[PDB]
Amino acid sequence: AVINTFDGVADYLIRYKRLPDNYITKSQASALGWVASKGNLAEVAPGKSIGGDVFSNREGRLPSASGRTWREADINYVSGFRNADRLVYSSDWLIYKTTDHYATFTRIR
Repeated sequence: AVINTFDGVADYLIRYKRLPDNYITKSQASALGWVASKGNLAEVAPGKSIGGDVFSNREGRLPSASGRTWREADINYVSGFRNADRLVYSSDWLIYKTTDHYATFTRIR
């Protein structure tokens, strides 16, 4: 509904098999007039964070076999600098969190 914590978003994933609806995509923010070069999101598109955008994984930091796909979503980002604390989950719903922007992950699963 308006959830944006590590446990909270992870819960929503596990439960409903989707993100919460408070996370729009980059494209949507951009349509609303957000610019990445410019300041924080909420300014231009309030009540919103980024999520549901692709993480890809080049098969290194998170596991991948056959062709496991990955998507990322913001954690705790209303105002300030751009999201960095983040959470990434796989298609088959193996979940990992980070505070360090994709240096090191930890499973929450």
